[PDB]
Amino acid sequence: PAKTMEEASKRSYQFWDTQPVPKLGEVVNTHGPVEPDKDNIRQEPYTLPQGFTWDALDLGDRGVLKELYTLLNENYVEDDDNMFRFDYSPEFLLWALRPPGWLPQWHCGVRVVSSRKLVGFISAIPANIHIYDTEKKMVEINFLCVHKKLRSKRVAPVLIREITRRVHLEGIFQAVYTAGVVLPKPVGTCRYWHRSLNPRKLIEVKFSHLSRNMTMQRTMKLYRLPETPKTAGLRPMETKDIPVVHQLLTRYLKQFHLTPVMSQEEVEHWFYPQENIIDTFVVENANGEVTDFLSFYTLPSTIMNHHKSLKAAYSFYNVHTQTPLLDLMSDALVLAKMKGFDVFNALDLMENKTFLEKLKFGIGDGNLQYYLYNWKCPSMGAEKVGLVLQ
Amino acid sequence: AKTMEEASKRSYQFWDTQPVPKLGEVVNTHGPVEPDKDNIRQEPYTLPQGFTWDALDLGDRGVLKELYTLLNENYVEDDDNMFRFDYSPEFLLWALRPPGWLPQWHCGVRVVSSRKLVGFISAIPANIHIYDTEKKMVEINFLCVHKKLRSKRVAPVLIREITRRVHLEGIFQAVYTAGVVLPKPVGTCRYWHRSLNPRKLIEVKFSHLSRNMTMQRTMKLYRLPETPKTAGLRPMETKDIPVVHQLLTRYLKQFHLTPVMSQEEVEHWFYPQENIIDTFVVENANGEVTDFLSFYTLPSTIMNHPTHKSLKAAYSFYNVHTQTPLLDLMSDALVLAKMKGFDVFNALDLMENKTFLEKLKFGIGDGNLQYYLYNWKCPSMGAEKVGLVLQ
Amino acid sequence: GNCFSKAR
Amino acid sequence: GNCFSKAR
Ligand SMILES: CC(C)(COP(=O)(O)OP(=O)(O)OC[C@H]1O[C@@H](n2cnc3c(N)ncnc32)[C@H](O)[C@@H]1OP(=O)(O)O)[C@@H](O)C(=O)NCCC(=O)NCCS
Ligand SMILES: CC(C)(COP(=O)(O)OP(=O)(O)OC[C@H]1O[C@@H](n2cnc3c(N)ncnc32)[C@H](O)[C@@H]1OP(=O)(O)O)[C@@H](O)C(=O)NCCC(=O)NCCS
Ligand SMILES: *C(=O)CCCCCCCCCCCCC
Ligand SMILES: *C(=O)CCCCCCCCCCCCC
Ligand SMILES: [Cl-]
Ligand SMILES: [Cl-]
Repeated sequence: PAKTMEEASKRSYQFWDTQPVPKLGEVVNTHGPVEPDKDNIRQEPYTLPQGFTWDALDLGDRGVLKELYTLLNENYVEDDDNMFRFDYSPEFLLWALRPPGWLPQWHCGVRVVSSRKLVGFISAIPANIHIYDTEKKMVEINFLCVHKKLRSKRVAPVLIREITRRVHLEGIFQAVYTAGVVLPKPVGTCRYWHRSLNPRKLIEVKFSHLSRNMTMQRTMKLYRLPETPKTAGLRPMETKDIPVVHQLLTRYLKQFHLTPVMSQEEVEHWFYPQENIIDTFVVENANGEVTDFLSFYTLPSTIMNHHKSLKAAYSFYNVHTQTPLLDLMSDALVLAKMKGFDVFNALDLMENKTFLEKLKFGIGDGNLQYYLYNWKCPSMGAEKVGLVLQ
Repeated sequence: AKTMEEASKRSYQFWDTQPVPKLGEVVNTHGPVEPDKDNIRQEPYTLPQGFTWDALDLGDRGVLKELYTLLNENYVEDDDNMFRFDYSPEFLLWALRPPGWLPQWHCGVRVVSSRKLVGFISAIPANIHIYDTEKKMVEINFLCVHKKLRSKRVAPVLIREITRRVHLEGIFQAVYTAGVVLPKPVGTCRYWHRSLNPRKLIEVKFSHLSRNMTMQRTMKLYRLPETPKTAGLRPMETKDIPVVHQLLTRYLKQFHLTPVMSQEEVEHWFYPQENIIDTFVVENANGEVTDFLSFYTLPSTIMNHPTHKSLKAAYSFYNVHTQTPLLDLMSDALVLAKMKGFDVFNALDLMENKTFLEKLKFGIGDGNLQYYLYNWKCPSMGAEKVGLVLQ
Repeated sequence: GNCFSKAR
Repeated sequence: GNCFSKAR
């Protein structure tokens, strides 16, 4: 698995070379599908290795949801040094995997035939995607996971082909997805940055390191935050704000080149506050008008070597029309500190580069590549990416 | 109004407020009447006092039976109030739970005190191809207001409420049909009828004996073969779903108003279900499926008749030919409908149907089916370019 | 909705 | 899937 484009140059992609994506080398100047919509689709599931079988995970079954939670908790994404692993909660998984239009057949699991143990997974959810001058119904792919005991046995390509087949059956022929590794071919490359909120604990568990010329006392002083936000009229999003949050987001996203196109029901799903999942705060000014909003989702991580999870908040969508973005994000940091998060994470996409350094974010070691499947278009800079996944 | 004549002498107090073209204008453009809305009314529209909205879970057999009864007693009748549609409960499930269906789009009205169901309208999602554009839309169907609740503006409230519920899901166009003229038809189709049991049809006054002919002659005129003639005709099976999908997709490209179905939608709309939908494929001597015919089952109640209570009607659905002549295909459809006990076989004059209607002894009907698009501006088209059949 | 037609 | 990143 290559982490840079230079490593990716010196690699062959036996699977991705067979897929309708552009080659890593080529520079793209056209806009459109690689292959046609299919007017007949394979009715039979793809063949798994002997002793494994497909299943569709009904997450409304609490027992099945726990099986998926356990698979990811033990086998999903780790940092580059194998010190931390994502710990998506069951309630978070329901939020990410049952948005409007979700389908249980798009919760595609692999089980051991004899024991029924869940050992693999991949998911699709529907999304309307604006890419340059085109709006396309697509799916978002997430949670590709193969049990550590089943790795390097070609199961991931089978998972990808099977979810492709199941999405094709519903008449959808494009997808968007992200990955920490380089594959053919990123439409955009983003980088995570990190804002320490509880620096003591972050240095303790080695998420971050003391600047070595700086002491712990100076570090805690450097990163300290106010006790309450400063923006006038800031309050949690409520039901009555759903239309204006939808209207604010739609107009704000027009300036980027890769964005979601959300219905009002989708806006309610992705933004209405749910404790320990998603937080949204709106600014309601002295006229009663909602003019801005900030949002972040909750994604803790297991500390693998030694304890409490590393509690992280991830910047979601932040829309400003009256409050300066720098002020809005200062208040996001203070609210995250108030809620007990240890670190606040943000990518360098959209306008985030305008505040990351000023608000004392430090650059991370992980890139996040964005990809489209069966859509060949020019690549874009991180500041034109306007899409945030979970 | 049933006529464009009666319609041009009307003021449309409700439809004048809606994003549809005016009956008078002619359209030379292609696009939405108004832009998509980026904020949508969150509150249901107000109903008259004593009535409440209720989204109908058709998976509850009792609720399905209430909808069945509302339509059975209050839905569409012919011009002369002699027949009324009698959609079956199982048929309603087929028409109202296709892929992507939503419970909130089964929009009912109940009496607050008694809970009696007195109003309904539905939306189902559909990708629609209209000239050079493909758009996600809804299909509106089953607009019904109890007879005792009529002429009290409940239908406009039902239309605005389903519009609001569709807008909330990010869809801003719809397609629908009606037996009346409204602003503004994109196409006008005529129903034709092929007698299968002429005696019953005449006795119940669905059809008549002309002065020119006797009953004895009418029977022989409409006699059909015992079995269909096309080589390799057989019911559609699961293995045929991809090829039926392929055949339908390519066949529909020649028309200007068509559905765009996924393979799962093809399974839903065509896989045979007894007394709902019939599909027969032609599998040739090489094992290749090259044609198919389909028709759906929609019986009617015969009102105020002491002996005959119901008329069993088959409705032409989608018929695709690439190797069998369409005339032969439709001839076998008539024979199959006769074999299955139908009294009459109905078909519209859309797609290529005019090429066979007279040759196969269909008689023109008294009912036009108007086709409509909501919030879409485009030129009208002749019946032969309409390639969309609803229920 | 659909339209109910009979023989003209 | 998401990427796990930490302070460089
Ligand atoms: C990612 C994961 C499913 C891959 O499974 P694996 O057993 O390690 O690799 P496999 O032998 O099954 O298949 C290798 C193929 O899958 C590709 N692949 C590897 N990681 C991938 C990823 N995150 N996304 C898409 N494709 C990937 C490989 O490039 C290779 O294709 P190639 O021949 O064109 O190079 C597995 O390692 C895992 O569960 N990792 C932890 C969770 C994770 O990282 N999920 C993906 C987040 S983007
Ligand atoms: C059709 C039906 C719902 C209309 O309800 P109603 O109480 O008689 O009419 P209302 O007083 O509530 O509202 C009048 C408005 O509704 C419109 N309208 C009437 N029938 C309509 C129809 N089938 N489709 C769409 N709009 C219709 C009228 O055009 C009028 O609008 P306008 O002022 O612009 O002309 C009702 O008569 C009924 O249930 N009929 C039997 C089933 C049926 O025909 N359903 C519709 C099939 S398209
Ligand atoms: C037959 O029952 C059809 C009755 C049609 C009533 C008018 C519907 C107009 C469209 C409403 C939904 C619009 C969604 C954007
Ligand atoms: C993070 O988990 C992303 C893993 C992405 C795997 C590749 C998916 C490629 C697209 C498959 C769906 C295609 C539908 C048309
Ligand atoms: Cl589910
Ligand atoms: Cl339902």
